[PDB]
Amino acid sequence: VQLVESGGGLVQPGGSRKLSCSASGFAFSSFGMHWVRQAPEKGLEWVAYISSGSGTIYYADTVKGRFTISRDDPKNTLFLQMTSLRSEDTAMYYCVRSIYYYGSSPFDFWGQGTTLTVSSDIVMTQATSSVPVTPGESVSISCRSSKSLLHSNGNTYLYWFLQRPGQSPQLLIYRMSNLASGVPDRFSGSGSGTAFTLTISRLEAEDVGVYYCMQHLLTFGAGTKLEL
Amino acid sequence: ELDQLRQEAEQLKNQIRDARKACADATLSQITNNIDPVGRIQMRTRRTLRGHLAKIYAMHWGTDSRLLVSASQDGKLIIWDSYTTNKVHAIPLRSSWVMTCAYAPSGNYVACGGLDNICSIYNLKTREGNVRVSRELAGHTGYLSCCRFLDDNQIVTSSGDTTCALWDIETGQQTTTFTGHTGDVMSLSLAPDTRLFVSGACDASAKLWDVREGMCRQTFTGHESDINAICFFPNGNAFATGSDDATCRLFDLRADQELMTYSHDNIICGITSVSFSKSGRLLLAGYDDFNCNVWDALKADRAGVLAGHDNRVSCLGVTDDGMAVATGSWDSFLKIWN
Amino acid sequence: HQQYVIGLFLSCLYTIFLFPIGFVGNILILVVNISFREKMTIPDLYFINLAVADLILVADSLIEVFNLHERYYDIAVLCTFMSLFLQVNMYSSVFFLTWMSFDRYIALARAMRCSLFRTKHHARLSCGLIWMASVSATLVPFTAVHLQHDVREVQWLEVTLGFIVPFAIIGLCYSLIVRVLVRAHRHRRRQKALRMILAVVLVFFVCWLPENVFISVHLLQHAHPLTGHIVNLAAFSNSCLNPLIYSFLGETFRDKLRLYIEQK
Amino acid sequence: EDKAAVERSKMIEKQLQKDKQVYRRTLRLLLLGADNSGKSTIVKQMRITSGIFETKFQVDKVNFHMFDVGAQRDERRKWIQCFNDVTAIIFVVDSSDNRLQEALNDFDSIWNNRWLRTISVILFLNKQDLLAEKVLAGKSKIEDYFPEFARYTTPEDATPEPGEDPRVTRAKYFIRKEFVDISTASGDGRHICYPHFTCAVDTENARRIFNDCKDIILQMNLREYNLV
Amino acid sequence: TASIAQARKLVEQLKMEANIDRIKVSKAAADLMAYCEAHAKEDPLLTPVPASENPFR
Repeated sequence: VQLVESGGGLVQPGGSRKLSCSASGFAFSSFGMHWVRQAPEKGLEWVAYISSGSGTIYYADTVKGRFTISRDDPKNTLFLQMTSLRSEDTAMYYCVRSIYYYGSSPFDFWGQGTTLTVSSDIVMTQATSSVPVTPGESVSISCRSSKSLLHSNGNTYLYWFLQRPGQSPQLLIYRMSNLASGVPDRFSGSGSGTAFTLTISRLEAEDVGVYYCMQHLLTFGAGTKLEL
Repeated sequence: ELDQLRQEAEQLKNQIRDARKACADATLSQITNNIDPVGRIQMRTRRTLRGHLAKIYAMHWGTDSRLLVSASQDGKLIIWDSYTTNKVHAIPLRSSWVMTCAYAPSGNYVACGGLDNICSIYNLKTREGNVRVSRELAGHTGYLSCCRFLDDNQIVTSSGDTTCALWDIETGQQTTTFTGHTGDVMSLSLAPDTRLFVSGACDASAKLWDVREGMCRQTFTGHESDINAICFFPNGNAFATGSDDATCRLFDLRADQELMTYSHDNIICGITSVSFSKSGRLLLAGYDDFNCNVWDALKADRAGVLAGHDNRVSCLGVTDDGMAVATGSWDSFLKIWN
Repeated sequence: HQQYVIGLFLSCLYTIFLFPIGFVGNILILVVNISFREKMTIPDLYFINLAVADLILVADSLIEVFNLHERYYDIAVLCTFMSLFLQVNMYSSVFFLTWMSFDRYIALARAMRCSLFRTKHHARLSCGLIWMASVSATLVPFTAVHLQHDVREVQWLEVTLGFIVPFAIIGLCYSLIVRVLVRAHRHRRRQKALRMILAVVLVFFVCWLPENVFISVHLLQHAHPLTGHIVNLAAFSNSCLNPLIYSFLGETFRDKLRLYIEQK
Repeated sequence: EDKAAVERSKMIEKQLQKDKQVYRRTLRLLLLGADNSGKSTIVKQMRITSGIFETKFQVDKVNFHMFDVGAQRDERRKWIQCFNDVTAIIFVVDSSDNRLQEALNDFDSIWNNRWLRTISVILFLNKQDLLAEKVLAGKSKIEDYFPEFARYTTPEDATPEPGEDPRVTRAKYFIRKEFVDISTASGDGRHICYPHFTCAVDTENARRIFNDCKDIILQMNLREYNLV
Repeated sequence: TASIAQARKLVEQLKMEANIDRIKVSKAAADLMAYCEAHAKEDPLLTPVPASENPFR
């Protein structure tokens, strides 16, 4: 499973660009792809989404009309053309893979991304900006939501992401309780339907990083950093 | 020698019959005279899962009690989300002729087999998002009648070659082979503790095996025709059977003899599938006559009928939760009854 | 004075022999093909639609029996509604006979490499299209005449869409089916199907020819009361016979009816 | 998001319809016959442990899926339930053979099977040249095995192929009459036997199968349309 | 040799089946009845659950 983005560089604000992401090592057609931007010294922000089979498409209110998402199954390539740009659009554009069916794990894999540069919402709020801590200790990272993420069907649509410095984010917990494949049992997910907690039990040298909460009932949290 | 050995075998048969008869003081009917009858059981078709092309030959519920895998003779495995009628997966099979399907208790795999003499294991939860064949268990000399997962690595399978075999999926070789059935083995049923499993064959006899030892513990021969279905009573000490002779028979592993027979004069057609409810009180049996009859296990009389299939009811299964019953049919629709 | 005598004799013969066939057969066909609605074939859809049309037409014919039309002629809107309803029903019946003939040709002559077209979805779609086209053929000329103003050109259109084109299509399709059946039977029971096809075509011809010719001759030329009564009786006789020649003169629907009786 | 799950189900249903079209357009044939019969050669001459050997071949732009049962137990009672509702059964018999009585009993069992009651049989009498050589040579005679051939005379309808001795035509027509009698004894009109005099190298086999499938499908549609 | 060996295996199987002890059919029936009694309440099909509890309707 490998998603490598293309494009990126310097573009004047009135100019246009097109990021391309080539998928490898998985059935790109079956997966609905997302674009998530990581503005410098700021948290994640969801840009656009295209479902499987080039069906349903959504954009963020900021880029609705300005950007356009495209998909080509034969080439396994995902495109994101920006007709107009701004200084705000400067951000590392990640391409995120997601699949939707009962028991699936959306947002499991994140592409490396390309750093583009330029010359109502369910707001998620995280209780703490940073948590100085020592190795071997447990930390209760917490977050809240504007409205209860517990749907009628009976599962809270909350996701937890860990971004190690210099790395792309990685899915830790999906739907507030379920650990992603490859995530060590150190992490644990809990919540009440309106407030949620990622209570890691034992810190590790590789577990230090910025933790982003997300809702999928798309908005990310401000991000809580861990400082060993 | 042959005549002497046959005489000794017949003496042993007579001894076994005499011991079983001696153990027969009462019958389940007498003990169950007291219990108030279940009365009129009525269940309605809460869902119809359509989308298969050809006859549905087998189905199996997932342990989560929501997802159920279903096999059709067009070469398709479909994992349905029973609650929402969604097709979670649609696995194309390399062999069109599929006679059985199974769902791993963990939910990670579905086994599949039929007239190709091969039991194919499919990995549902790969990282590529596509269901791929994890293993192909060849070694049977006949068609695969039934297959069941002991765990994610152990699968036991019947065959039309008159043998049942236990496999190790990682290695792909038969851990042990169970022999002794004189006819095609048509169904399995794993005990709730998975230490024992019972198989009915076309020789009209049901045998109890020990998976760890690999030998037939005991044999039951009530029926007059081939056994098409078999299921373990939830307690794990008794099991029902279904035969072409149009009658179910409930045997007990400790009494080592038939406890009761469920049949009615009008019911004159073969049974294709059987299973118990959560408590074991209801014995749901499917029939060649396009309908399914509900029996009071403790008593011997019908408690209802799950009529509503346009063709043979080929497969039947009750959720491990016990909330609903799924019946597949040769008209290519599964129906959930609750 | 014998004119009314012959008219009454014909009406009594009709309501005694043919009307029961029509009515009872049509309700029976609907009942049998709805009780086993889950098991319907593509032909069953056309049979249900045609049975509905025939039932409505025979119900109307009960008025033609003993000419009870003067009662409903009192109200203008009632007369208009009856006229348009009968017209749309007759158009539906004729178009459904034509479409069944064409579908039979497709199913029998081109049974190989036509499974795509012959899907129950397309069958229901074609039933809907036939009904809509009948409603159009009924209203469109009527509203056109009403805006502009029994009209000669409208009657010519009625003749064309009622007998001429439908009968030409029916004859062509059933001639092709006869060709296929006879050739197949020569190579390697088809006599029953052959005589059934001839029966349906002859029934259609004999029953629909008189009324359309009666209209056509007037379109060149009531002074024809008995003749009008006879032709209307024949036109309704088509509908009365339809459920017989089509549904329970064959074996499939007879077996379906037997099953319905045995189980329901 | 269960909406994306419904979209996935929609895509699966689209693929299922795509495959339904192919399934409807294809005709499935069950090939049967004793090992002595040249059914293996019949499948080999098609120019397009394991239990089934599917063969694809196409005639006049119609696809035929011919299934030859391979490694299976000697008793066919149970697995022949699957092949209910196939287009036809191609029962191949060795005309020369003497296990011809075994073939007769096998054909009787196939004809009178509960589930194959609505399945027509394209009965192939293969190895007819070998039967001709057997009769002409005089080494073996069917009178030794069947007594009625000492009484049977060629019916009028027996069209002699050019170069055929009267004796061979009489013999082959007696063999045909055996199977036709078995078929007509129980033939209620739901299924029809289609005898054929065939040889191993005959390329006419595919054409004959196509013609008989045309006739069988014609009868099926005729019954469907209430004309029979 | 082959037939007599198969007969020997069958005789061993019959001996094994005979040697195993058995309980009274009355006790087996009592055990089944007791099990049915214990979990009767927890059997939705046996005791029709309301529409608000079952997940199908």
